[PDB]
Amino acid sequence: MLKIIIPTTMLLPMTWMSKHNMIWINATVHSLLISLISLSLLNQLGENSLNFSLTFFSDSLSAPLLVLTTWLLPLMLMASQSHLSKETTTRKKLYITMLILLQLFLIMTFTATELILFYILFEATLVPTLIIITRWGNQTERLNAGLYFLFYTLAGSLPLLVALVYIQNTTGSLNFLIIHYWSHPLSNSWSNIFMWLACIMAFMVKMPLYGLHLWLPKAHVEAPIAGSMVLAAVLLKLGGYGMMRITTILNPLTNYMAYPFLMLSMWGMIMTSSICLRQTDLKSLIAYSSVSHMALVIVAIMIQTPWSFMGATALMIAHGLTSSMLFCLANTNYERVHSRTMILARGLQTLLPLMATWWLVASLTNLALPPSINLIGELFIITASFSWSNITIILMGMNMMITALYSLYMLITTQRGKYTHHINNIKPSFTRENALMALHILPLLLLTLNPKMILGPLY
Amino acid sequence: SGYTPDEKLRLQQLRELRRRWLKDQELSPREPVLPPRHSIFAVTHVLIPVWIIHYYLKYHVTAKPYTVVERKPRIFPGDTILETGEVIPLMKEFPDQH
Amino acid sequence: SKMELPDYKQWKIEGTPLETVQEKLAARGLRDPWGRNEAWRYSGGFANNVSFVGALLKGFKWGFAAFVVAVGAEYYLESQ
Amino acid sequence: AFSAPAAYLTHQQKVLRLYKRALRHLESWCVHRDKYRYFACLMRARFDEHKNEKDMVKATQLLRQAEEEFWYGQHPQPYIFPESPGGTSYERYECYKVPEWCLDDWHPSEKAMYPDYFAKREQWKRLRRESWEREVKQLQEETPPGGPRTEALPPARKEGDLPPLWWHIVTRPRERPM
Amino acid sequence: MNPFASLTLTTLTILTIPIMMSNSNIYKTNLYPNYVKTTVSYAFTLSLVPLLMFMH
Amino acid sequence: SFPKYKPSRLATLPATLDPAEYDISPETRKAQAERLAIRSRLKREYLLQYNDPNRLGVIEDPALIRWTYARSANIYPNFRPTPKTSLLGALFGIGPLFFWYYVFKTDRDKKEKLIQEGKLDQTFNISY
Amino acid sequence: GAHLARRYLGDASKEPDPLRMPTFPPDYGFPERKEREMVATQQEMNDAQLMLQQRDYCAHYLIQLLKCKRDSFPNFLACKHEQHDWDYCEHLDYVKRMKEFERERRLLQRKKRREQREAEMARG
Amino acid sequence: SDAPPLTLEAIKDRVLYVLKLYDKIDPEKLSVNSHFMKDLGLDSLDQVEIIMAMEDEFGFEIPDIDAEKLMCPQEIVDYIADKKDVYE
Amino acid sequence: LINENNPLLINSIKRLLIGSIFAGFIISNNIPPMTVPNTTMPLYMKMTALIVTIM
Amino acid sequence: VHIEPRYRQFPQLTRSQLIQAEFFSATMWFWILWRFWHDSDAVLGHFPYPDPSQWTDEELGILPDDE
Ligand SMILES: CCCCCCCCCCCCCCCCC[C@@H](O)O[C@H](CO[C@H](O)CCCCCCCCCCCCCCC)COP(=O)(O)OCC[N+](C)(C)C
Ligand SMILES: CCCCCCCC/C=C\CCCCCCCC(=O)O[C@H](COC(=O)CCCCCCC/C=C/CCCCCCCC)COP(=O)(O)OCCN
Ligand SMILES: CCCCCCCCCCCC(=O)SCCNC(=O)CCNC(=O)[C@H](O)C(C)(C)COP(=O)(O)O
Repeated sequence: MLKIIIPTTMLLPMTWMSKHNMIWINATVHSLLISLISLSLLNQLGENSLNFSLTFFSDSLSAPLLVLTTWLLPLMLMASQSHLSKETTTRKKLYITMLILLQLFLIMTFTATELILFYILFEATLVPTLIIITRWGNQTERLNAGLYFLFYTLAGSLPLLVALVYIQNTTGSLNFLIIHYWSHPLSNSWSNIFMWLACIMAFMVKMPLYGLHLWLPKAHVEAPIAGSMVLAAVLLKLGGYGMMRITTILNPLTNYMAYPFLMLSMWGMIMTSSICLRQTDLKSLIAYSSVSHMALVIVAIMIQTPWSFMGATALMIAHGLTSSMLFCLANTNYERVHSRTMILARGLQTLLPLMATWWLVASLTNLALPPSINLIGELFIITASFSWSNITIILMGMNMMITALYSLYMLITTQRGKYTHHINNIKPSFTRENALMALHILPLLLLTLNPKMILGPLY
Repeated sequence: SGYTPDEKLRLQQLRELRRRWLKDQELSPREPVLPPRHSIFAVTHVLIPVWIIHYYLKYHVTAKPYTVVERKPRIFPGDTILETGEVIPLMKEFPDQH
Repeated sequence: SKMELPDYKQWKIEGTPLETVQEKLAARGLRDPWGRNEAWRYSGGFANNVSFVGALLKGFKWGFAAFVVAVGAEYYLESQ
Repeated sequence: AFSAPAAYLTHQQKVLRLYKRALRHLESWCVHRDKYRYFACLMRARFDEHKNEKDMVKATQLLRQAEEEFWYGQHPQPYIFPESPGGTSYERYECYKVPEWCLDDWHPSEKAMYPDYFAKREQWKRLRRESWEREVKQLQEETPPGGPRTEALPPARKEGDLPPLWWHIVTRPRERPM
Repeated sequence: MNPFASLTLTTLTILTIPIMMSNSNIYKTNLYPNYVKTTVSYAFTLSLVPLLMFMH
Repeated sequence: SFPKYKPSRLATLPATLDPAEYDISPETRKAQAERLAIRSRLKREYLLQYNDPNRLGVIEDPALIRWTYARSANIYPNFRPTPKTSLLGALFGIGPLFFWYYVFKTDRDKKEKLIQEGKLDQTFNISY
Repeated sequence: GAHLARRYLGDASKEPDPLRMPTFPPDYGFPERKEREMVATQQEMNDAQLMLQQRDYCAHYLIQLLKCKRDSFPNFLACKHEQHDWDYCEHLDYVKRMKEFERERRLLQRKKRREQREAEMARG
Repeated sequence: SDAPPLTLEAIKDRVLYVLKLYDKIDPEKLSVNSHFMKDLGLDSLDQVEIIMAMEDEFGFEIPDIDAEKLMCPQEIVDYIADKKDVYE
Repeated sequence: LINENNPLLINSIKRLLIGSIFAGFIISNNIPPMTVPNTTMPLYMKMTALIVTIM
Repeated sequence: VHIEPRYRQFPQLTRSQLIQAEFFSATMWFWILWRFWHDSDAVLGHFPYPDPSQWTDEELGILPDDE
């Protein structure tokens, strides 16, 4: 695993010793090479995980996450070099350093064998994100949003630490292999109930769970393009990965303690999907769609069936790619009109044909059009929930009906109709934007041919 | 009732300008200055795809069991089998209500 | 192209239902000043039109003739 | 569409609009031309029966009763011209209308073709540029100090002058742009 | 191998060929609609054969 | 004389059928003139910027910013905890949760009770 | 249907119920009923792949029709006599069903009338 | 293909042809500059019918606010030319 | 502006015309019997569609 | 082919369109007549509907109300 960790660290001196007009090129090229190297982790086994050493290991659940994390950095660099043109060289290098540190922390987090090191890196991921949001954001809200991002997470994650150090005092270890092999059932007591709550809410805040989701429409909207991209694509999947890892010790209490969270998620799907229908802000619409998608992953993890686990992993990967592409598409129009209002700029299909095509493909993948992996994950989760309870099909289908409603609506208001008359500064799309769109969308379609690579360890 | 003199005059000026602009939307004879077999359709669009599909089905798809499953051929009395040479007996002396 | 309008004086309501309309207003005390403008809808090839049953049996004569000759040929050929 | 609206419609305007609307719905009900002519002459007589009524109270009451009659007897599916707001080809070609300023973003290679058109476009752009200040001055002189009472715009009252705010009216793309 | 399966699969696969040519220099010419119509006609003619085998 | 047309929320009253357009007083005409004056002044202000050759960008509309700010950022400062607001929030945010909890808990208890007695016909139920 | 009018409007207990029919023993009035004969046994019907609906007492004619259709494929207007024979067999089966319906109707009408007459003869 | 490129002369001929059909207007006294009220003595309800006749003739609808202002055949011809983007 | 004398339209409509004339007879006679026909029907019920249509 | 608008006159027609329309109408009518003459049973039926009242009580096994 050090064969990917060390080049990521080496990206820092390379960026800091590069010329004032060569940082972007070197960073993009070497991040792409690192992603190519990380692609080798997809060769997973069928029985046990890839135990590289005492510190790091790779499983069929974390390999696609690592690949997506490594692939995301070149896209962030491509998207971030437009609005940072007037910036000074030192601040550009600081921004690239923040991105590289975030990627390094994410790679270390997705492969830590011990739960305490996983928690340490999972909490360390907050500093670069908060710095990016509160320093390179555009509006005055970027301060407040940062606080909302900083304290929602910690208030959930601080009890988890108290739980983790407690577990090692009773079982003797926090290594995931020993934890799994020496797993014991959880009794139904108040102490065990609060231990269950401590280990779960830290990740429920990150997903986020409906009710603890208010930080997301602020943080994602107020952050710059790369910040929102990394927040939606990867940072939201930390909660799902941690829940998948930690739910082993919570059995069989998860049978009884999952009811409030399942109810919250299944009603929050409908609630957020309906909220997306009336949204004057496009970026907020995408952010709320992200929560509506993550509620499904929460339900899938809670019901605890192999089909649900595979569907949740596939949905996580697909949603990360789709949300990143949608945020890029929104930022493309924002960089022209300098406003996030969805009805301000209309009829863009007449002026930007290929970007309209990109919008159409992103919207099609957003509403889970088969045979896209979004549909695979959603359908696996829905089938597992139907096995859990048939009445679930009432809500899930409803969500689907709403999901297509607010997606094509977003496609119709911005792309169709007649162009607004007074706007006359719409320039043709640059090759950088189209290349970013293509690099977002091509792997999404390519993953359909080999879905087993993103179906998790239950496959 | 009717146009006011100023309204009418402004209409004439706008009409003249619009007519001139529409006349200006016309192209010169040189205007698009561009810068510097009998049955070949059926062989590259039918023959090639059918060759590829026949090869793929005969030598790759059929190499695995149950990949290509056929409905059992219908057998009627008096028929002859090509595999074993068996003959099926006739259908039991019709009452012949003719 | 290079085709001009016909004479405006040829449009008469004579022989058309517009005449029945003109008498029906005249019996009430009013006049129809736009009758001539519609006259072209009854003037040329629009003067006569087929009925519904006539429309349904558009090609009955030729098809019936073909049917009878075919039947007569086949019946007499069958008597070998 | 082209004329500036007024503060209100007078009685004459309202009754004329009602007459036209009732005639259109009558034509929708009376499909054939002779029957429509008969009943349209009858409707014209019915309107003319109160042509010279001078008491405005009774006139307004009759107009109200006629409006109720029209609303009760209107065609549920009246005929609409295809390009009219309710028609089947209302905004059909709005997707093919492209604003002229997009031509400013064309590549030099694209502008290599149609050189005469772009020379004429440069002529038009300079003509627009050289007359803007005069138009602004004329608008600032003619308008009352409080502000415009009506959206009507003035013509060019000098010789080498263009009517103020003319560029977007004159440079309309087309009704059949492609 | 009997030609039923091959002909049935070819009927569907030859419809996708003009889609593969949507970026070629036939999509920017005015002969594309006629090309698609000819492809559909050829597909119908090919599909007529498995139908004959079934009726047999 | 004719069946009267009564308006509704989703089918409003027509412009020809409202009494307000048939009972006219001079202050009504004055109000209409003032409305026209405001509309015309706004139209002239927009058209001065729209037709300008030097302008490049977007004509910023204060009304749109006001609409967005009222819909998003001005709601909490104008919120007061009132019996109507409290009851509506409690209902619309609490009732669905316990309703669905009761429904699913009842269904799952029924299913588990059927399973324990061994009467569900779970044959061929391999995948779950 | 007329039977529907008689049943739904008149006395419903005088005419058969299609779901519950026949209710009388098959040998109640007939002195000797012979078993209905079938030509094609189970094996030929299974080989011919006839549908479960088509496997009725007219299956042999259907088998002959299918055989002659398969043999004379290009000229599809030769299977007229065989189709006629199969259709005649189906028509005869339908008339048999109608005969059964009429028999049950008359037997049901006779039974209740006979018992009511016996009761009337027991009035005093 | 589609309809021919209708021009100014065509529109003027159609308008005068429709007007000459009308019984009320004398064909000889009618001219392209003839005002509907002063020169021919028609009322407002009659101008509405003339506007409707032109609407039917050219197959498009003129708004009432625009319709009321038209009082000469030349005015109607110019309005139709502006609507149809006819420059000859 | 009535003008239908274009070979594309005429051929396209004519092909489906021949289809809608002869396809029922062609197809009905080559498919094998998929059901049991209704051989015995009352005369007033065999003709019910036709009188309903003409009425 | 090149025909022109005619402005309130019957539009110009060509021989081929009239002959094709007449030919196809006659073909349809001949098909109907031919099929009626050869396949009448498809419309008029082939087997008569038996009348249940014409069946004797012995044909349906009915005892004469005494046994
Ligand atoms: C906006 C969204 C925020 C996130 C929401 C998080 C959801 C957390 C909910 C936790 C799930 C249940 C917690 C405790 C389990 C049982 C709860 C209770 O209602 O059940 C009864 C518990 O009995 C009594 O009701 C005790 C609970 C009474 C006191 C709790 C206060 C409830 C008020 C609601 C609090 C709001 C939650 C969020 C706070 C911010 C069962 O009866 P009993 O058989 O005897 O107990 C079984 C447990 N044993 C075996 C250990 C003994
Ligand atoms: C963004 C907001 C998210 C908020 C998340 C925070 C809620 C987490 C749940 C409460 C955390 C407390 C658990 C801490 C670790 C417990 C591990 C454990 O098992 O120890 C228990 C101790 O359990 C406790 O003491 C927990 C009591 C709670 C103290 C803190 C109260 C915080 C609020 C509690 C109720 C609310 C919880 C859910 C709220 C949802 C958030 C809105 C037993 O230890 P022993 O000494 O060995 O006893 C057995 C031998 N005799
Ligand atoms: C299908 C249809 C449904 C039913 C439709 C119902 C329609 C009801 C018809 C009855 C209408 C009336 O009573 S008519 C309305 C009754 N009130 C008056 O007539 C007031 C006096 N109006 C004038 O004097 C005008 O000037 C004028 C006469 C226009 C001359 O104007 P011109 O100077 O320009 O010629």
